[PDB]
Amino acid sequence: EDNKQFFGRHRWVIYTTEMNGKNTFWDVDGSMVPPEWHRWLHCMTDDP
Amino acid sequence: TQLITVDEKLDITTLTGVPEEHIKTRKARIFVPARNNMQSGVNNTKKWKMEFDTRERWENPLMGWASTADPLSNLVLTFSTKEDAIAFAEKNGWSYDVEERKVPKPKSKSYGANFSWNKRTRVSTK
Amino acid sequence: LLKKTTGLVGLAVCETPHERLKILYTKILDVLGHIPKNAAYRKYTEQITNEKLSIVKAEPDVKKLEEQLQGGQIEEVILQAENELSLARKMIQWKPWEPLVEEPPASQWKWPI
Amino acid sequence: ASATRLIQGLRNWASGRDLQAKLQLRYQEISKRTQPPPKLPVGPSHRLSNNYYCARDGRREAMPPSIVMSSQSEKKAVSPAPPIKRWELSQDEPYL
Amino acid sequence: TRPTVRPRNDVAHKQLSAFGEYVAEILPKYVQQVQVSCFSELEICIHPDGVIPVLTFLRDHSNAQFKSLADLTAVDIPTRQNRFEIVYNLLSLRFNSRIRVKTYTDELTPVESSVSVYKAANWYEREIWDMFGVFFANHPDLRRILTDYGFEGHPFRKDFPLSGYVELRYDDEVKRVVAEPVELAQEFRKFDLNSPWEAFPAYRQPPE
Amino acid sequence: TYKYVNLREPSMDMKSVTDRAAQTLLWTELIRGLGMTLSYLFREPATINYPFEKGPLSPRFRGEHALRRYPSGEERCIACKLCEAVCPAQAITIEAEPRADGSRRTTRYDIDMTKCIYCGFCQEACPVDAIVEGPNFEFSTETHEELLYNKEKLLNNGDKWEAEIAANIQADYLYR
Amino acid sequence: SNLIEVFVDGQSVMVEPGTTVLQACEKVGMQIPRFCYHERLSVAGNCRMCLVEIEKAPKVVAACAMPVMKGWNILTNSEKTKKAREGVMEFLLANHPLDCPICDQGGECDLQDQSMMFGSDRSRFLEGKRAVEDKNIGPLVKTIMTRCIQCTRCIRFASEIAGVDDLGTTGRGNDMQVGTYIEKMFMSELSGNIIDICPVGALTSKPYAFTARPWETRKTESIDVMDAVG
Amino acid sequence: TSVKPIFSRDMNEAKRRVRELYRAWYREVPNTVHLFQLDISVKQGRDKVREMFKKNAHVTDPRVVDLLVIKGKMELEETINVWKQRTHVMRFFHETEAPRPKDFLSKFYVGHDP
Amino acid sequence: GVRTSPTGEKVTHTGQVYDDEDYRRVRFVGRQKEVNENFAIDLIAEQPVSQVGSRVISCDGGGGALGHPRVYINLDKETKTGTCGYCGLQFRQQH
Amino acid sequence: EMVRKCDPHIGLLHRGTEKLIEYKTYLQALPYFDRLDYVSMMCNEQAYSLAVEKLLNIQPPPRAQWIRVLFGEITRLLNHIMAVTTHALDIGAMTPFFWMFEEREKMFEFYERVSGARMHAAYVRPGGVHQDLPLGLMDDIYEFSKNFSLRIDELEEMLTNNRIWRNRTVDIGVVTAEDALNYGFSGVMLRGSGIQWDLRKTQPYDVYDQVEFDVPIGSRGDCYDRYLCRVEEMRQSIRIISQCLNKMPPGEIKVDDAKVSPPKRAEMKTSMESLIHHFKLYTEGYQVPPGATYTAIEAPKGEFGVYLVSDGSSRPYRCKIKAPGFAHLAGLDKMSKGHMLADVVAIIGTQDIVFGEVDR
Ligand code: SF4
Ligand code: SF4
Ligand code: SF4
Ligand code: SF4
Ligand code: FES
Ligand SMILES: [K+]
Ligand SMILES: [Zn+2]
Repeated sequence: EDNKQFFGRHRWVIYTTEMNGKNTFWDVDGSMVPPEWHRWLHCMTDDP
Repeated sequence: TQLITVDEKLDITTLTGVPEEHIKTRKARIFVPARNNMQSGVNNTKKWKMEFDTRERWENPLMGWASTADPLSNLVLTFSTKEDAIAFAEKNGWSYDVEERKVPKPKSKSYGANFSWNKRTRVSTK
Repeated sequence: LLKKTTGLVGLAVCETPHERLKILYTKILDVLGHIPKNAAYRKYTEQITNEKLSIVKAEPDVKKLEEQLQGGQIEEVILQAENELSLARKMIQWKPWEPLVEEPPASQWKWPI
Repeated sequence: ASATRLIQGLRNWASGRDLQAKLQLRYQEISKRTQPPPKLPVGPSHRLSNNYYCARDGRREAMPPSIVMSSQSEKKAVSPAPPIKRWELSQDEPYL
Repeated sequence: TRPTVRPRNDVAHKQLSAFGEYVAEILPKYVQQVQVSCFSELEICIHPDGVIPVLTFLRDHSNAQFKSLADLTAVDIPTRQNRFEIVYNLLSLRFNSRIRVKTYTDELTPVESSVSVYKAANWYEREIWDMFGVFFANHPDLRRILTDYGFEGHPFRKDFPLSGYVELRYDDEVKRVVAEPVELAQEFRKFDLNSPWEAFPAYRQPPE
Repeated sequence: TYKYVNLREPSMDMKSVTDRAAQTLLWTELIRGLGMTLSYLFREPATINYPFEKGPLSPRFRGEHALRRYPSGEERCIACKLCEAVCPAQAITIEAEPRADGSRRTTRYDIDMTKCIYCGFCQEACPVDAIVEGPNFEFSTETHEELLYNKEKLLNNGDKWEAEIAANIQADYLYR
Repeated sequence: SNLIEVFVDGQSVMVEPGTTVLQACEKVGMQIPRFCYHERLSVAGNCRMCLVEIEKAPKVVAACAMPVMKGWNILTNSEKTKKAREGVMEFLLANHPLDCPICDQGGECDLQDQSMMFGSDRSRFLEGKRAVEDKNIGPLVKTIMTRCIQCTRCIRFASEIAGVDDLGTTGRGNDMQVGTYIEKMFMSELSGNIIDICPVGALTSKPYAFTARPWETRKTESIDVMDAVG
Repeated sequence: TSVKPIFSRDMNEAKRRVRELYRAWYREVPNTVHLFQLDISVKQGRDKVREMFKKNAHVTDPRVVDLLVIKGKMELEETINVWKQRTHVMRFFHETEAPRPKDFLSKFYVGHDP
Repeated sequence: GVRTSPTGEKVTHTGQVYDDEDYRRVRFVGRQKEVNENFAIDLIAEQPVSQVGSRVISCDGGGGALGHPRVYINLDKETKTGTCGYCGLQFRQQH
Repeated sequence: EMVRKCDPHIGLLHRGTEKLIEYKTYLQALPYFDRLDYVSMMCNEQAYSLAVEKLLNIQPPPRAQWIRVLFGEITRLLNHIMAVTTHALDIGAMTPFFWMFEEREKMFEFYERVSGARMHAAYVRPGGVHQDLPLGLMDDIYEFSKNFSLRIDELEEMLTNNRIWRNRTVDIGVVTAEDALNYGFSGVMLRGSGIQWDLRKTQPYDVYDQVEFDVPIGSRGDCYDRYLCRVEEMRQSIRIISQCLNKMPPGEIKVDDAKVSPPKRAEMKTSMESLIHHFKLYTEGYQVPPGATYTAIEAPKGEFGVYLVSDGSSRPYRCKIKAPGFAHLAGLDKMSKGHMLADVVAIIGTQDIVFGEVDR
């Protein structure tokens, strides 16, 4: 997170390079975020 | 005279755009719907309804839904009197049958009959 | 006052509204003189046209004439006078004071069915 | 808001307006995404007495339309309403 | 009845009743009924032969000035022998009012077109012909406006089913879009939602 | 009550005439438009870095459908068929029968995600908060048949997204 | 003719002697709400839903049992008739269980329909409801007596039409229950008609249980061929 | 029993209108075949036109056949101008549609439809 | 509590499984048949019965407005427990 | 180079909305009105809700009325942004499309925060609104409206004084006032010819008579005057938005007639009457008394009308939708007579035409 950036860029995720046995170094996905962090990343809440 | 004389029967089957096998092979039914026995209300038995015979419904191979090929499966028409429904069916070229309206005949209701001196209409309890 | 623009597109400003309105109202009266007396259209339109003509004749200024005529600009009042004259001629031609042409059927205007 | 002062000055000169006063990019000035729970009020019919539904039934006061003329003197001519009033020019910004 | 009931307008009701009397007395040759609703709306039901005179009077009279034609509609009521009810909605900017003029026709009788009075009637009754099959005599250019180019039947009639009689699909053998008899993977389920109890006693019809 | 857009007469003195003619000959307002587009070049763009940054959303958001459970393992749906009755697109098909212990449970609960208009009437017609519209929206499929959910798919979606759906419901249930 | 004249909402109607207020109102097309009255059963007059007001009379009468005398004016839509209907509906819904989604009568319930049509829109009950122990009367009729409104159509049907006299009422006050008082199976050849005449979901069809809802079923009128009655 | 006519007072002028519409369709069939690049011959198009006229040939009401002539005129104007595509012109010929059996035995074999 | 078939197909909690001679098993060839491994009938069987000292009890599912509508359960019968019609929880009188 | 005849062929988006409305209840027919004009969602919802409330003889609570007017003005801002920017994009200027579409995304965020859907909210319902405003929404509305003045100023700087822009609009599609009245025009098309007409001023609805604003009036009937009228309508919408923010009253959001509006979820799970009413309202729906009404509002594209015919049941017998794009596309032939092809596309642009409302 970086609260000095404007609303929209103030939270981000760097995906992992291996999720469930799939190489995700270049093949990142939007559906790669678990729900407990999916609620925080989409600005539905203030608490991780 | 701006009013011509036409002595022929009213028939509009050539203008409705219905295919012929949905005209000559369909049986329209004109009837007053029965009161639902689960309820005591009689507001649904005031108007005449004309509907059609039920065609084949089969099961979808994918999800098991009910599939049909009959466009007249959900066609229910409402008429105030019987003769309007008859004229509408005869105008559209549908072979129809008519069922007479069934009304409940009046009864003789007496609260004092529950405590008769010598009749079988006494109530065993209350 | 010589208004530069009436405010409505395509509506030219009238230079002499009084003479135009008087001519139009008298023309409406002469056209309406052909309708039978018992017709209610003739009585109502004669009444309103006579009121408008008296108001126009009793006021030399235009701004207070526009204010008391209650019709916006004087040019749309002239337009309405022309439309009333056209309607009066058409109503002479149609003759709608005659009795009703045909009765409707029994349940023509019954709602709900 | 991360722009330098020189870029801000060039931006304001070329735009002609003070862009820093009204920035289109939102920052921490907006309301938080987590709010305390509310307590919404109740309506006027949430009463324990004098709350009979027959005294406030809107749908049951609807009447069938009144038939004025049906086919089964010197009265004045009647307009559908009083004539509309002339609009007044705006005192705030008449553009005149 | 203050908070949750719609307040009633009575001055507008009186004015609309007086104007309905005025119109029905000026034009007795065509006017058959005049009514004013609960929410202050004036409906004038007229004979179909007087569509042009009534509309021209309402457009051109100094006490009417109904210069705007808002909407033109047909309604399909199959139990009537004149099943189509043609509805004109007019707006008067001079008096800030609205009026409704209603007439009737069946499938085979044409109606006189009102393009010569209001110019919106062109597309409006072209759509009415397209959806209900009501012919309008003396029309400039009457064809279909919303349906498909080869469409047979008028869809807004109440004997026309919801899904039609044909459906489109692309066939590779003829390399073309073709029309076939309609078959649904899931039939449209009909719901009987009418309550068996009377809701509004004020609209109760008398028994036979 | 009204104002007169474009009713400004042009002045006919030599100052205004020379100003208009200089504006014609030297192209002043074209330079104004160029300069302001240049000023708009030197601003930070509003572009977010998808998929690493996501647009803001609300706890009321209507995405993918899910079937919830009570906090004991028992599912919440009791086969009352209100959701399929209120569905404006008829996207829900429900078939029910009493199961082994006599409970009133569904045997078939299908939602057609190609018929559904994502209106949220089903989650507000449910008396037990069984059917919900979860916060997930990235569920594009490569096949039409993958968008025809049965009961097992919806139950799996509920088990997948419970940890977020319960929090959204906890955040929003006081507004209902 | 022996007919007398009465008035329903000011409209004159000729009725036979012995006619009730309910039948006189039915003669002009007005259906007074009922919960216990059945046209093929004896008159019990205990649900008190049919309380209508006779004008120039300071008391509402039970329309299902009151005979009309001449000159009577019946006010079916007056203020105090509606007040009586609202009060009786409130008392009926005071102890009813909140089981509408899990009950087979939903969508075809008389209680739901004429609570929406004639009753109020909210509840003033701030106490706890009662619970009634369920009974077993056979594999045909599912019994949930928490939903029963004590309308006593059960006993009137089983005594006057089926002629069994197995159903009854045991208890007093709010603890009064409808049942057989023993583990007895009400097994007759006309048992499902007690499912038919129950206005609430207290008696339901066990084979039909939890299968459909009444609004989505298509109805086809046919003739039974199981015997020669037709 | 008096009704308002549409265009024809009696059957003779209605038959004249039918004749004129058939002449116009018969004239336009070669141009319709050529302009739309249809796979049919001119003879098949004229046989389809005659088949439609013969199918619609059991009517004796002047107003009904006036409406039929009006709708045929709309179709002809719709085809003279290029408003229909090739699919709308070829929709009169049911090439992809399976042949529906007509006798009792085949209908008995294939389903419950009478 | 999932169960398998002689075909090798998983059986859902509703009891559905394709027949051995059924042709509709071809849709799972090269793919998988999705079932829910958490059977609610087996899960609600593990909940202990709650013992209370009243003649009747009230159930709202827990959470108040976040549960089912509040129902009342009678506990007069001693041979059986009182199951809630919504949530499936059962109750027993202490006496 | 000169156009002699224009024949607009439509019907490529005729979905057949009215028949489907006739086959459903009122609550089910509300999203059909959501999807009619897909840039003016809450205005169409408000027109449908006003017609159904007129037929039901009920009125919404004041807070619902203020919410309705505030979101109608936000909807007007969205519609005017889309119309002006797409008009400029068709003529050839592409920068203000992105510049105002950022603010359009912000207004979509407001819609999603209040309803859960960005475009088709299904928020305004007969009886009020479905859900109350969440806490902290109006502060964001206030900040957005505070910066929107500078956004309008920058769009006007790019477009208004340009000679290339005004050369495409100064004498294009001139309409006289009487021809505008006869052809059924409404809204900005009437106002550009000098006709002083506005449905929010002449036949007002919920609390539009409690707010103060001006009405832009053109003088020449061209496309330039209509564009100026739309820009000034943006400014007046901002003014009404500020007034609605400063005058929001407390109270409930639905009508308290629980036989029309569904009860709260907390009282539905506790009270028997509320549970019965919830069941019947979400299965059968409320019954509307028999009658026909015509209710018209001032949508951003003009006079948007619903002609609703109810037979007494819970489903409408007839629902005619009167859209202004129908009449404007009808008048397009008169507009584009004696002009060029590019003038034809500019005339199409200056009529706010969404074909969802045209074909229906
Ligand atoms: S969101 Fe609306 S359309 Fe979709 S399943 Fe639910 S009720 Fe049906
Ligand atoms: S509304 Fe809820 S409980 Fe009722 S059938 Fe639908 S999901 Fe199940
Ligand atoms: S009997 Fe009627 S009121 Fe009682 S739970 Fe069943 S549907 Fe609801
Ligand atoms: S179970 Fe039903 S029929 Fe029997 S007494 Fe109770 S409410 Fe009446
Ligand atoms: S119906 Fe008369 S008291 Fe029950
Ligand atoms: K029952
Ligand atoms: Zn429980």
